[PDB]
Amino acid sequence: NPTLFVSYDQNGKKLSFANWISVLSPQDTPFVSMTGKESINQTIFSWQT
Amino acid sequence: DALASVDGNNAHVEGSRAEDGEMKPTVIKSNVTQILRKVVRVSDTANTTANYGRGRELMYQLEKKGKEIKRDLEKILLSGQARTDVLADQYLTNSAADPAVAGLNDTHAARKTGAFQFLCAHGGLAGGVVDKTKNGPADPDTGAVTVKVAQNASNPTTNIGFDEADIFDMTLQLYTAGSEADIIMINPAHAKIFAGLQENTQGSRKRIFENTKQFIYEVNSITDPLGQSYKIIVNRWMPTDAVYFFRSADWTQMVLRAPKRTELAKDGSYEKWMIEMEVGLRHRNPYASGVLFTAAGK
Amino acid sequence: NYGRGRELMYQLEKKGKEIKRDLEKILLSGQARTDVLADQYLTNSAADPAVAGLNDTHAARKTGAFQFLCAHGGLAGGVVDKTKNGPADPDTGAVTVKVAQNASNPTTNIGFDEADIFDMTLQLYTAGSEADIIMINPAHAKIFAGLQENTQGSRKRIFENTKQFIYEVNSITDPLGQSYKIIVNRWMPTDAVYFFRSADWTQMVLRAPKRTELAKDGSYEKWMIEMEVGLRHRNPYASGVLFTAAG
Repeated sequence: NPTLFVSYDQNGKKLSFANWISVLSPQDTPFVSMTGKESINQTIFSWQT
Repeated sequence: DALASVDGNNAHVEGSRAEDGEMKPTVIKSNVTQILRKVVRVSDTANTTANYGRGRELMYQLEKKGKEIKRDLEKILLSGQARTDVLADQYLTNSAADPAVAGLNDTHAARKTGAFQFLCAHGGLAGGVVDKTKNGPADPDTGAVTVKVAQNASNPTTNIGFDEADIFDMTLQLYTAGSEADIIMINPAHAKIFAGLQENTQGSRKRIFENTKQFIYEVNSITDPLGQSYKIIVNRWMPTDAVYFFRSADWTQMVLRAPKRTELAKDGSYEKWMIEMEVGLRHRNPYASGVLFTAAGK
Repeated sequence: NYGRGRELMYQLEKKGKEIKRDLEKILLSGQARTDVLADQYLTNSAADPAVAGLNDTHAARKTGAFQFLCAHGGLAGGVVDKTKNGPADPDTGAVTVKVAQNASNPTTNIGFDEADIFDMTLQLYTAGSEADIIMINPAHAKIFAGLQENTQGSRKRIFENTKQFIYEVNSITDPLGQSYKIIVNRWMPTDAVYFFRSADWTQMVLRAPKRTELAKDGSYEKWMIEMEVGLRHRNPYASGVLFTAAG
């Protein structure tokens, strides 16, 4: 029941909900982008040198 | 919000059950607005005359004030005030109200917005302004520090500037966090630094001239070792104690009450007017822009 | 309620990206090959007699990272050692795993070498390696820009009445004619430098990442993501690793 209307005496204060969320975590992954993928069928693979 | 830094070396067995992960919530930011005002008062007599190089004393004085308010705005948004306000921990106000300061009146203090420095990764405060003698914290996920106190160890104590190498250190911090800053706003008094990249103790991209009739001595574009191309901009209303690394899209001006016409009472040969507008400032992420303070050398 | 719609799909996307972030970090971390099997390929007798019976009490597995698959020359526990130089190639006289001597840049700062880097390109040239890339953490990219013109003296990098500033080096030419290409990696460790070639490394995929809803048994609404992959390296001496050590 404020006599002098101000912002600090209002029982309302309907908050302003922004329509976005900020994120900066990058996912460049330069190595994984240049390696190449080869499908296998065993948990262990071997090669000779 | 930001992803988790639990990357580590997660290794799981083949025949186990899904164990509960590590979930972290978001983080809410909040900034208050500030009230700008410019008053006008001119006696009816002076407003009735016809000046020798203009019209009425009212509109002319109003236009002069309508421009000063914009200058005051540009200087405040770029200031380092600490968002002076009386409220505290009352933004998620859903379970109850705040009657602590409800039995008050215009005696309330003056509200202030969170300027460029306060919205960034500030390390501390100085009562009402951000403290430049403290190095800001680091992001939880990344390890970037967008608030770095220049060392200036390269340059002597005679000239102050901020540094020549500390400019490249911020680009590293921004890239480390993932920011897309591409602008470097600077005070005109410090432009001699970005142009005067010399005085590096005989090294580091010093200088040369091919005896030409053109002398420029200016640096507008910059590229860092990582590839981030930056463009230097000068702002007359910027302070001379810090440099800003930011992006236009990562900032917005929150306007609540726009400037409008306000005719007030007279009380006798006063013809009083007033200008007023409430505006705030926003920042998508404190770690999306850099602030390079200035300090002496060795 | 208002404002806060859902947190299920949002969290799935977050996890969908985190799993990839970990992969780029694990392959370049330097962990050690972990497994419960050993020398079970030439006995021509059976897979393993002594490991059978344990259903899920087994220990986790680890993939040979960039360092393990190279001529590391010793381990410091669960991760490759960053101090002991790799073993010299028996055929050639090459050593692809070295340690920065830190001649200049006194011990006041860690100071990754910034010099004698052409030695590694020599070790590679001596080993027939076709390395053409130098993956490095951005925390040490300035050392390559200073390689342009610092030389602790008068080399006089020039302006030529220009306003554009570059001070960036991304390509180098070895004295032996080997032209390399510098690349920045945010997930690389701040104490290593990888000289290699892309074609010499393959990604062995066994279980591609896939979402699978699990049982509820209440209001849990449990979800998970899982992927099984490995790393391959044609020849250890086909790539090099240069650590950083002050003193």
